[PDB]
Amino acid sequence: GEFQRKLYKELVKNYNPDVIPTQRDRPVTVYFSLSLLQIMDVDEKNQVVDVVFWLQMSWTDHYLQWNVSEYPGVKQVSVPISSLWVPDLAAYNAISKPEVLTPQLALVNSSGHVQYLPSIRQRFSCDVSGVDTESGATCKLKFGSWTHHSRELDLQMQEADISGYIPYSRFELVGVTQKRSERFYECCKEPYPDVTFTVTFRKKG
Amino acid sequence: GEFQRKLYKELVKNYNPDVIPTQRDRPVTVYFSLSLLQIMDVDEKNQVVDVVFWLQMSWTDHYLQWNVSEYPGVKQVSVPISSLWVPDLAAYNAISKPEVLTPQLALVNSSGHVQYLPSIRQRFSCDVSGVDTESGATCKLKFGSWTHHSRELDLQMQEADISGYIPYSRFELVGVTQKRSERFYECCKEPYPDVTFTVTFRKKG
Amino acid sequence: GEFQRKLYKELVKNYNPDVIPTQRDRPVTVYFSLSLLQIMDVDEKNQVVDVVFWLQMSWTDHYLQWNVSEYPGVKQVSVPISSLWVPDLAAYNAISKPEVLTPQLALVNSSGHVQYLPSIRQRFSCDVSGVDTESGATCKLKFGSWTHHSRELDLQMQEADISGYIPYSRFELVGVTQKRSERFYECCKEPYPDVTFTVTFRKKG
Amino acid sequence: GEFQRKLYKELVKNYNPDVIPTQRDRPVTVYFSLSLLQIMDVDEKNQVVDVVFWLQMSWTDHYLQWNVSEYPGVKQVSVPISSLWVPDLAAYNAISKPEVLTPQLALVNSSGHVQYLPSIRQRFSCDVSGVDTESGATCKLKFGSWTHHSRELDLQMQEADISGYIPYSRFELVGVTQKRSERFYECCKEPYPDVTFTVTFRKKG
Amino acid sequence: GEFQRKLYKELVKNYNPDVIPTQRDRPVTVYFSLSLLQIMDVDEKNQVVDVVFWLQMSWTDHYLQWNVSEYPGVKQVSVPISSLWVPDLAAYNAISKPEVLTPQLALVNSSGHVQYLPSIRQRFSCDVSGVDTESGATCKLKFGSWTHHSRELDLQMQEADISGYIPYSRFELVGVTQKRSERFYECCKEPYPDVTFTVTFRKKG
Ligand SMILES: *[C@@H]1O[C@H](CO)[C@@H](O[C@@H]2O[C@H](CO)[C@@H](O[C@H]3O[C@H](CO)[C@@H](O)[C@H](O[C@@H]4O[C@H](CO)[C@@H](O)[C@H](O)[C@@H]4O)[C@@H]3O)[C@H](O)[C@H]2NC(C)=O)[C@H](O)[C@H]1NC(C)=O
Ligand SMILES: *[C@@H]1O[C@H](CO)[C@@H](O[C@@H]2O[C@H](CO)[C@@H](O)[C@H](O)[C@H]2NC(C)=O)[C@H](O)[C@H]1NC(C)=O
Ligand SMILES: *[C@@H]1O[C@H](CO)[C@@H](O[C@@H]2O[C@H](CO)[C@@H](O)[C@H](O)[C@H]2NC(C)=O)[C@H](O)[C@H]1NC(C)=O
Ligand SMILES: *[C@@H]1O[C@H](CO)[C@@H](O[C@@H]2O[C@H](CO)[C@@H](O)[C@H](O)[C@H]2NC(C)=O)[C@H](O)[C@H]1NC(C)=O
Ligand SMILES: *[C@@H]1O[C@H](CO)[C@@H](O[C@H]2O[C@H](CO)[C@@H](O)[C@H](O)[C@H]2NC(C)=O)[C@H](O)[C@H]1NC(C)=O
Ligand SMILES: CN1[C@@H](CC(=O)c2ccccc2)CCC[C@H]1C[C@H](O)c1ccccc1
Ligand SMILES: CN1[C@@H](CC(=O)c2ccccc2)CCC[C@H]1C[C@H](O)c1ccccc1
Ligand SMILES: CN1[C@@H](CC(=O)c2ccccc2)CCC[C@H]1C[C@H](O)c1ccccc1
Ligand SMILES: CN1[C@@H](CC(=O)c2ccccc2)CCC[C@H]1C[C@H](O)c1ccccc1
Ligand SMILES: CN1[C@@H](CC(=O)c2ccccc2)CCC[C@H]1C[C@H](O)c1ccccc1
Ligand SMILES: Cc1cccc(NC(=O)N2CCCC2)c1
Repeated sequence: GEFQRKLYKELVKNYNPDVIPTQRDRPVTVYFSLSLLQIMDVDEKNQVVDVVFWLQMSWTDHYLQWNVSEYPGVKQVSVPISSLWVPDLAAYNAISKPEVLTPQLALVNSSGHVQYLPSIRQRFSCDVSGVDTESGATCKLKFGSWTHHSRELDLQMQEADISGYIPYSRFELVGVTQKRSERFYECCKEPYPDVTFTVTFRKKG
Repeated sequence: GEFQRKLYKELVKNYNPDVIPTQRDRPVTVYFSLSLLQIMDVDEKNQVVDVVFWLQMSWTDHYLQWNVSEYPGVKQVSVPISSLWVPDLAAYNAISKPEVLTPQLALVNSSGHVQYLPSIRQRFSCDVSGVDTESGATCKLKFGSWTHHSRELDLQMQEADISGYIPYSRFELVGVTQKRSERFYECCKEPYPDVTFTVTFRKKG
Repeated sequence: GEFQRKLYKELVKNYNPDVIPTQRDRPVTVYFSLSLLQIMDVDEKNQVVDVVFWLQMSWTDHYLQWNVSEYPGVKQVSVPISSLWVPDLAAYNAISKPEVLTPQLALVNSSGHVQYLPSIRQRFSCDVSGVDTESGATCKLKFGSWTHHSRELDLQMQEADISGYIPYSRFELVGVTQKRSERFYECCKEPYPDVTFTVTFRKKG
Repeated sequence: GEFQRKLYKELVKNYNPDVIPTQRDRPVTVYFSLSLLQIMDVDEKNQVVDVVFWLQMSWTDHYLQWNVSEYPGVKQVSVPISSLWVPDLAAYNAISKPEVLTPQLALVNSSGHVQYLPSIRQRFSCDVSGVDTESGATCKLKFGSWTHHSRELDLQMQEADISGYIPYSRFELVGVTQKRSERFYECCKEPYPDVTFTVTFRKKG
Repeated sequence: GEFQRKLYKELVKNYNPDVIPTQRDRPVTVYFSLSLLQIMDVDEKNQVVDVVFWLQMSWTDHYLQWNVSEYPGVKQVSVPISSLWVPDLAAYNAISKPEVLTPQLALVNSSGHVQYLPSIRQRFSCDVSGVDTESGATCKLKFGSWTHHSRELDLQMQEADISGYIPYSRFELVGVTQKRSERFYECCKEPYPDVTFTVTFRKKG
């Protein structure tokens, strides 16, 4: 009943959504996956692919946990993302702002596990010259934290999902591979991880 | 009137718009209706339909009720939605953010029944290839709660309504059907209800 | 000025811009009129009219009144509309959000009379098929409150004027009318008024 | 700096950016000019001209004054326009919202003099029929206060400039004149001044 | 973590994001670099270039420093830019607002050194008529403080890296240069410094 009201109150107490919830030396592990829903368009002149996808981002926030016996019935809560820390993931080769298609809410259970599952439309730089060939065009969707390094934010992949690709598109989805990389940059002391989704596709016919 | 001014004070006191107003072992029943108003356009290359529709959502928020004898004359109030909990219904196959055309206000009576009735323009993914044939094209417009499952938010369909369809469109509205599904996901033990409106349309002539 | 600064400080006390300023039984009377400045475009395929127009809206807000001899020289003040109650008028057949072209300020005098005079661009659903005939096409621009009925918000017209219509347009005005009606809807026990501006126009040539 | 910081806390005190800083029998004088940077497009069908320009606006706000002696080093401060009163200048014949291209900051010196110099892109209603003729097309960009009459806000022209018109435009800028006018209305005892910029241009050929 | 949360509380105190962090007579030195990623389009009719680029900006804010011994583990934090001072760099000849592609977060180390690295899409006025020639077209990208002169904000370049220019563009990069300038405007006594990036490029094939 009102326990949920009571819980939101305590959870917001002394919480800062700008601050990554690392706990003494241990990085926040962030599990990450992309599912391709639709390739909306290609621009062969300007080298751009327009896509709709669903992101899966999940991690543990130790500040957002609670004893279930103090709030009977409350096993999970639905929370607007502006009120909690969320990973600052960025598409490295995007040429447009992401358009979030779904309500900006995350699910949080009693042990502090968070799930933010946004569906998103965004345009990306890509060489789409081969879209008209048997081998198709290959586009890399590269994602990573904009400002958090490996030892703060440990980005890891879950298995991706093409089962949600719409069948009636004018683009045939040949394949989708994903890989986690990590590199030191000529800029910073700590290394940064990234996850890249490579999608190959062609125009039917 | 003073009584409204006083009533607004009390309704915001101890009120959290992020908390679904469930009440002990009972979900919030959300009644849901869609009236198709106009099919704005069809993108036959990218498989997209652009529609304008009127949504009708209503539910009882038990934290928003008041004794009429205490606030005499005040039988209902008009409140901005940003100050109210609202169902987090997502348009599952939307490829654009919804453009809300009407004022973002809801009606609330003294037993906490809320009505929110936005008019919306939105683009959806759809196989429109059959639009210039007699059988026409069929688009599904699928909605459901993004983060609340069946035991928290009970989505209930109301009557199919095509009376608002403008008569001078270049698209003949053949039929609109609806179905309420309660589907499980490979993730959660609890199902998530969704309401699907199926509209069949074809180019006049 | 000092007196204007002192007046704001008084007027803002307890002011709630979400609460309609009715006074026991008495509705708030709202005067409304529209002047067409320009027909920007007609979309013959999708049945849409793009127009620029000037609304005149005025009403009395009784919490916004003051003794002029307590604030000598202060006869009217300029107030951002975000700070005051404004009628929740909607364009019933708009297919886009209204784009406001002018500063969002209302004039308020010492007897509580408020004037808000925005210039607005907005697109409407309209059968424009006969735009190239001598009879021309007719568009109805219908306006009314979205959540207030007759006994709370009494919409009235002030008379029209077409003298602001730009004369170098490619469209010629053939007829203009604006009437106030009062109709019932399936929802409510109470009637809701509206003002409708009916413009007939055609391509010159 | 340390004193700049302290000057802000003082200036914010009792300051109301909604109240025009008039005195008894002393309008706020607003100096105003326009520099045309480029004519982006002309729309001969819909009668629209698209322009990028630089406005200069300066006025004195006696509530922003300070003693340099009390704040040594601080001759001027850089302030967000949202923090202070600014003239509600409207473009009378604009068919679009002004796109502000520059940081929304004003310069304020110790005597209270505020300078605001935004770069703007905006579209205006205009008869561009003559754009291909030798006579050229003539457009009038008319600006004035939306809600303040002469006795509150005294609009004045400053000597304009076209040294900043880009020389590789496809449009040849022929001539630009300016004039301050003061006109009455049937509504108001007091007149409302405006500054109008007349520009004559033609396609280069 | 808990140290970091404590750290945020402290930096936020008395901190005014509107006040440039000058220290007695010392300007804030701001290092500035542009990395061209993609030329998206050219408009040979409207003389416009559309570009995606990566800006590197860095400066020290002495109000943002702490002792790592007081806050063990915390070497650097990531902070929303809206919550701290940032240079008011303007794109002088831009004809559109900047679309910021990346999270609006800056990095700050314990000595108060701030790094802000937004990726940005923006359109610029430019004579692109050389694009189809051996010499190609030359476009200038002129940036500088809008409201701070040389003695307040000291704009310095860093090397303009073009290792990020995508290879599959239809435009070939011929050369990029960078120059600092100081200009005196008929207004003030101090100079305003601008950094200009000059890019030469031509259509491939
Ligand atoms: C605020 O708005 C809400 C939503 O419209 C109002 O809610 C409705 O109240 C109805 C009347 O109280 C209520 O009706 C029924 O409850 C049962 C149906 O599930 C049914 O048993 C009742 O029948 C009653 O039985 C007799 C015998 O026939 C009837 O003749 C009497 O009318 C009895 O009331 C009612 O039909 C309905 O369920 C409810 N709707 C929702 C969605 O909750 C609410 O009253 C408004 N508040 C106020 C104070 O006006
Ligand atoms: C809260 O959510 C987490 C994350 O889903 C739940 O954890 C998983 O449970 C499965 C099934 O036993 C385990 O195999 C995994 O090891 C868990 N994942 C992680 C990341 O820890 C967890 O069960 C939930 N906690 C509560 C209190 O119910
Ligand atoms: C603040 O700025 C105003 C505007 O520039 C200054 O007023 C000018 O002063 C100069 C001489 O210093 C005169 O020649 C101009 O006629 C003035 N202009 C206007 C519009 O009045 C003013 O001096 C500045 N204040 C301080 C403290 O220097
Ligand atoms: C905070 O960041 C700045 C910027 O990287 C660091 O400053 C530099 O130190 C290196 C060598 O130690 C020099 O090559 C740079 O020229 C320095 N930048 C200058 C001159 O400001 C600074 O050391 C960092 N602080 C901490 C605590 O690590
Ligand atoms: C404030 O403005 C209102 C409207 O102009 C003034 O109005 C009322 O009186 C006028 C004639 O005396 C009428 O022309 C108005 O239509 C009428 N309006 C209403 C709704 O009552 C009013 O006098 C002004 N108040 C003061 C003190 O000047
Ligand atoms: C942002 N950058 C690292 C930070 C950094 O380089 C940097 C840090 C500090 C100073 C100078 C540069 C952090 C991890 C992401 C990486 C991204 C890549 O650079 C990049 C830049 C522009 C477009 C696409 C990709
Ligand atoms: C978001 N998802 C359910 C939650 C969930 O799946 C989920 C929860 C937790 C972990 C992993 C997945 C809640 C109800 C909606 C459903 C939506 C569907 O996925 C989906 C995603 C993208 C496009 C179309 C459909
Ligand atoms: C919004 N509606 C009335 C309110 C109401 O219906 C309503 C009220 C309470 C409960 C359920 C519905 C108020 C007056 C306007 C009317 C609008 C028209 O239907 C309409 C709907 C959709 C597009 C165009 C026009
Ligand atoms: C806003 N109006 C004056 C006020 C006023 O008229 C008015 C005031 C009160 C009642 C009725 C009308 C103030 C000075 C500007 C002027 C603008 C012009 O109307 C106008 C309207 C629409 C498009 C272009 C121009
Ligand atoms: C704004 N201006 C300087 C100040 C100033 O000129 C000025 C100040 C006060 C009064 C009159 C003029 C400050 C530094 C930037 C410079 C910009 C340039 O004008 C400009 C304006 C519009 C487009 C391109 C360039
Ligand atoms: C003198 C003056 C200038 C500008 C505004 C006002 N009043 C207000 O902004 N209010 C907000 C709510 C009621 C009053 C006064």
